[PDB]
Amino acid sequence: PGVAKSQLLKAICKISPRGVYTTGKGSSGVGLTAAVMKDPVTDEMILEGGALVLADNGICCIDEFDKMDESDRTAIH
DNA sequence: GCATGCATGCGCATGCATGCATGCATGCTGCATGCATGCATGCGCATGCATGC
Ligand SMILES: Nc1ncnc2c1ncn2[C@@H]1O[C@H](COP(=O)(O)OP(=O)(O)O)[C@@H](O)[C@H]1O
Ligand SMILES: [Mg+2]
Repeated sequence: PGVAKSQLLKAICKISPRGVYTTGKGSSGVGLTAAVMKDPVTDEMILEGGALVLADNGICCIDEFDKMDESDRTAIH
């Protein structure tokens, strides 16, 4: 504890053009991969992207890696 | 001075601008029906955690 790892993650997420900062249990399930929603404007079925889909061609920053679910860890794998 | 015809009012008859109610029918309109739609609900099942042993 207290060696400034999280500050480094915050900094590296501020320097990258595309980069997302997420914490262990606050981003679980469809908040990582994708979700099914209906588009209000075009009346079509879309897929909403999660953190991993927002950081495509970028850097993803995950904090408290040891606390995540097994399902979330499979996706990272 | 007498005889005459015209213009002046009476004394009929008819038409005519105003005005208002009634029965029938027009013309709209408020009501009842049917339906599409999208959000919420009440539910049973699968996963991840906490509490023993
Ligand atoms: N080497 C360091 N240099 C500067 N600040 C540090 C250093 N180590 C820790 N800190 C400070 O101490 C705190 C550590 O918080 P954090 O980044 O969450 O540490 P950790 O990731 O280990 O939990 C922050 O305020 C950070 O600025
Ligand atoms: Mg930390």
